[PDB]
Amino acid sequence: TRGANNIIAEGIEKMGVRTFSQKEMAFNLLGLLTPEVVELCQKSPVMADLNGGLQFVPELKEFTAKLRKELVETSEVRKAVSIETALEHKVVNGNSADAAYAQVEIQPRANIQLDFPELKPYKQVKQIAPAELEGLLDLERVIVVTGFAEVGPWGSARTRWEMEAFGEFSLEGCVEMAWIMGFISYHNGNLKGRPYTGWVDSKTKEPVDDKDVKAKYETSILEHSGIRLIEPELFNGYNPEKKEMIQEVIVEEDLEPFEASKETAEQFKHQHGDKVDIFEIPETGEYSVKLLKGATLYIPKALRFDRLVAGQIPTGWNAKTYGISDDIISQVDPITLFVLVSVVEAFIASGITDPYEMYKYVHVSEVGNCSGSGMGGVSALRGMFKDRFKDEPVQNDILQESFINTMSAWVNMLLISSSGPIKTPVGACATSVESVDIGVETILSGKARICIVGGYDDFQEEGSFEFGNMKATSNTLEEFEHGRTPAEMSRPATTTRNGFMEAQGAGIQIIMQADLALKMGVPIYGIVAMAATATDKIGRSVPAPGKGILTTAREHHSSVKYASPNLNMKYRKRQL
Amino acid sequence: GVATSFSRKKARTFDSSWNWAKQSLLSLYFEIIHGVLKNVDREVVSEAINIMNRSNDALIKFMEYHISNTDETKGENYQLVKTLGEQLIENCKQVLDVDPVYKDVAKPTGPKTAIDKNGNITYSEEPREKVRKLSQYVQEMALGGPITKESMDVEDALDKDSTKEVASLPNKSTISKTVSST
Amino acid sequence: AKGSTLIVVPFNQGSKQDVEALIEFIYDTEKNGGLGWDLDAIIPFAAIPEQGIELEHIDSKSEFAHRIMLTNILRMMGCVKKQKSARGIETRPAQVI
Amino acid sequence: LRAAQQQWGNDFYKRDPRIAPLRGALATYGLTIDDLGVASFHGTSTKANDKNESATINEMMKHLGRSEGNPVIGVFQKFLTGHPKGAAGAWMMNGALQILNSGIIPGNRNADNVDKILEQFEYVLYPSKTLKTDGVRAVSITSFGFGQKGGQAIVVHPDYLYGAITEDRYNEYVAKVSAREKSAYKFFHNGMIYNKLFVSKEHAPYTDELEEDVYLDPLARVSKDKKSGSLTFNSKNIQSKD
Amino acid sequence: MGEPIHKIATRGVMLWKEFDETIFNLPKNKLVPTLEAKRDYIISRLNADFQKPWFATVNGQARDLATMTYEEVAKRLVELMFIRSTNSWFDVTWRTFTGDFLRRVEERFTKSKTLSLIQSYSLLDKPDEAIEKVFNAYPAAREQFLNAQDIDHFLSMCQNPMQKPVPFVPVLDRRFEIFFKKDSLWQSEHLEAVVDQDVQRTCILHGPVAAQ
Repeated sequence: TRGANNIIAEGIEKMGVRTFSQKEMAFNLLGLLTPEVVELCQKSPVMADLNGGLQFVPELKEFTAKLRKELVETSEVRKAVSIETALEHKVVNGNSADAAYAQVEIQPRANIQLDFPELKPYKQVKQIAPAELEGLLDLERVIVVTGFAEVGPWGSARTRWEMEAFGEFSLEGCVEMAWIMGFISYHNGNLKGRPYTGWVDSKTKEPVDDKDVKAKYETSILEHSGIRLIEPELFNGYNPEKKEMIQEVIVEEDLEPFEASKETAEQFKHQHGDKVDIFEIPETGEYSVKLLKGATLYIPKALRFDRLVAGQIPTGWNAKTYGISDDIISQVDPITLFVLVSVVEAFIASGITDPYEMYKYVHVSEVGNCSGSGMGGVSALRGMFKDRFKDEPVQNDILQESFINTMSAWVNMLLISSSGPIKTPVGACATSVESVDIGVETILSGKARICIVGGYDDFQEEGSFEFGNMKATSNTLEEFEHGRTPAEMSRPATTTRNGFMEAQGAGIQIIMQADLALKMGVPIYGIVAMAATATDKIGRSVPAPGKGILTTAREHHSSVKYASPNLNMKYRKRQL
Repeated sequence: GVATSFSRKKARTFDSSWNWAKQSLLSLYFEIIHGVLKNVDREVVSEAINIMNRSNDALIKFMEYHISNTDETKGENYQLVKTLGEQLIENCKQVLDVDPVYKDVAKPTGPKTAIDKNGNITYSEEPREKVRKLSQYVQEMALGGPITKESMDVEDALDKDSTKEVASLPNKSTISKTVSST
Repeated sequence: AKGSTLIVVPFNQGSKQDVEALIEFIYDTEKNGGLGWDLDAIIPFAAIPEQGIELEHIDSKSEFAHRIMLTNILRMMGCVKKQKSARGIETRPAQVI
Repeated sequence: LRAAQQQWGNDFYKRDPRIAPLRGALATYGLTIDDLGVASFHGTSTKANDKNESATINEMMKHLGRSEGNPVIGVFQKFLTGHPKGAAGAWMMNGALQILNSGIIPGNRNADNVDKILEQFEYVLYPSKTLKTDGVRAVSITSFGFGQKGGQAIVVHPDYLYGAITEDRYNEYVAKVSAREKSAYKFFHNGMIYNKLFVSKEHAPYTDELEEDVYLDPLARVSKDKKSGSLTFNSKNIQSKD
Repeated sequence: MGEPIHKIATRGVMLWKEFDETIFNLPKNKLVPTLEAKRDYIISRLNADFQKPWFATVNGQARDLATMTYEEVAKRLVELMFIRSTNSWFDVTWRTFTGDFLRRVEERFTKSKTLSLIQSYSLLDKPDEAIEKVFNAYPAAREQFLNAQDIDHFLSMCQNPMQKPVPFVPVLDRRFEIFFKKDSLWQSEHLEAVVDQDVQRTCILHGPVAAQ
């Protein structure tokens, strides 16, 4: 059965003996599960010979070892004779006789495109719509998406799409991921004396060719992208195996006095009252703080948490790589960096390199932002609830960075500088669709002409743990018991689905009136035909999803005997 | 070597053939419209067998819609998919309430080894000359060879017109004289 | 095809505990986390390659390969016999290929 | 004129209780309920959500008399990305636009075995592998939040827009986009290699002396400054009779 | 080389003089802002008056390297460096420059490893046909500005010391004085290789008194 022995199979077949493909031999074996051979097996054991006459070849091993020998002899000879006749020819006629014959190989470099929509000739695009549609629509009340972007576990929208659709990066997607993850930096000038222009390894500064990027980095890219084990370095050393908590213990015997400042001692006195004794040391001026029997301490302990896996932005992703200054990175919550990168990368996808160009066309009061979040600056909330408790050093303005509307404020204060509407929705898992519902109405109401819509959320210890306690997220210890790897734990509409996989990042779209979009000559990725929200009904389970959005299909059917002339575009055109 | 590997909790069940039938049809439909599968390719007959083995009323309605709403005028590849589609529907209606069948229609290959000038060993699986179905493979097996000795012609449309070979799939060929007589 | 089901399981035919457990899992009821099945065929094709192992080289690998390719095929047939005997199944034999 | 176009082009179905908001939205561009060919499901990989969503879409299609045999193709982007809460729909939307412009419908590569309970929903198909279609006319995006936040959005293929304008307007549009696209590609590559895609504005487009003059004038627009080359408000173009 | 030199007051040398008094006398902190400020004026005079024009000039309209297609770059290279009168490249190093550029076009726009269409730079000795051959295989390159990486590569190639200095200014930057002044004397012997064959673009050395 073929599929090392294959090379001589044809040799054997010359003896009048049949070798089989896997398919042929499978067919033969399924011949033994036919009802008449099953009946036959139940009477007495059945010996099937599926050998193909190979028994009748005498001394098969010496016949087989011969056929190898002739094939390897003939190969190996012809190879040596061809290398010696090459070497003769080349010594007689010199190396200059094989120089005009020799040829040059062009190696591909990554030429990353922006994938603007392909615009068909006006003949072809006129055919798809009805003839009546021309001048029927008010283009001021048609909302189009002109740009979009995202920062997510697969990097940009470009790279996410390559992995969603084809499950493997192209050279262009592989270079973009290497650039995003900081494996490759660009270099233009002197590098080991010689002048070099192109990609270099970010660590070793060694030149890297675009062809080599995939062999050199793809394994590391796929390992540190997408849904994977939580990486403590990305989440402020958080480690779900060792989740730090504190247990209130009552002291049973007086502690060894420790040295603290005068303000720290009087703070210890004020808390513990008579259960502590603070005394000045005359020499140093520092105080001695002695906790007495009955005083309250907090001893750290480490709980082991069962949610080990998340959809994390690729390891090495840095807002510096996109040009955000350290003054902004140190100031804002991590989530705001996702939003700033999404918004510029959305404006670039709409061909708007300078947001102020929008103010050639619309008033500063006509560029809205309607993006929002479920939880907002959760790293700032940790700072102001947990890190401030533990008297860790936290910026004075941490509260401002916590607020869900703040990300949109930074987008205005750093990029857009508009006086347009600002209507930040909070929709939990449906925030982005509520954001579009709002953005559209903001435009149709005249209150804006361009709007930024989208959502963003970060992933952090506290939220991870609360989605755990609520049993919303997949228990990663159960998923391991079932042999699921991280890459197969988010399995929608599957029999064995057992909770969602948490992730982080942002997604932004630019929407505007079609009339304006055509006038600015921005790309138009699609039309937002409808956008609605809906609550469900009386209940007691806040997480429980319901059938409210069914309301978008509401239509009366008590009188449907004759077609309503209002649906017929030719009738509407005639009235216009 | 003797480390336990088995656990009940790692068992993966696959039974959603109702859903895969529709994906299998749709993927064939678009592969034919994009000219990835032609009216000669055997993979068109193989996929039409695997669709009929999953025939139910839901799938028939899926075919009826997607084929009836194919515009013939858009190209040769749309007229092809519409003709094949109409056949595949007739077939799927006939073999509704019929047990599904293991029916291999792949091209039976033989071994071929070749040594070029430079002594490179090339192994290819080349289509056999006398044998181009399984029916012919069974006849070839039944005759044996010269070394084994001690002391029919059925018209098929494989590799020419896949649509005509599909039209024949539900038709249970009656064997007048068995290959065991040859 | 329709009516078809495929159940992929991790398995080491080397292990007798896996062989017992596999057949126990197939024959157990759905209530106790089994399949509630009754085998009509067994195709024990599992095998590991042994290349360039002449008589004097027969060691651990060969003795293990032998356990997979003989001993535990007998154990696996024995298991299915004991499961069918347990449930008085005398008229539904399993075809061992 | 715009009011008439609004009354008969865009808002013809608002007063009418025989046309669903979902039907009218498509019907605007000449599409039917059959032309909504892809649904980008929330698809969180939770028992309750993935059943409810299927049931919801199934019951929308059934009521609006979607053709039997014509299921929407489900997309479950969250198999790859995970659920990022707020951002969930923003990603689903980005992918919907990518689907419209490609005619590629990605497969749920983690759809090992579709849940048997979902077979009752004839108007939904759950592919496990990417399908290159001849085209997608429209995509639904459903999101379900905590606290009863249900959402839907329909996104129509942009080629349905250009049917509503003249040849001269489309050709002018196409010319401006091709120019903008080139300048975008230039900006993008420069920004990528020199780590300056993001450029924080240091100043508003108006000086603090003109801030209240700009705000109060609805026709104030930026012009290219000759000195700096940057787009700014100029006192000449504020309350200008021109 | 920084020393006084007696040249016929042609339009080229009168520009040279103006730039000595207004641009090249400035300190190194005020050079780049002054070049950026005067960009449009400098470019207009280079193209009208000097033996080294602004390279990024597509059909008489001033541009930049970043706003030129690859086809526009390859065509302008042939326009400035290949002599139609003699039907030959003015310098083999210029033919190499143009050939190195066309290989970079194939590298940038090919999806897989392929054979170069320019196998030897001998094929450029008919350069119109070589350009057509390379921009028919890669017709995306006709409709796309230079990748930022290919701008840096082109400007790096212009600095190459082992070639005849390029007969054009390809960027206003700190090195503008070199691009303007380098290799300024051959043009009077070979007007066939100057833009309009215009003597008035060139530097001709001559004494004021001997000129009588």
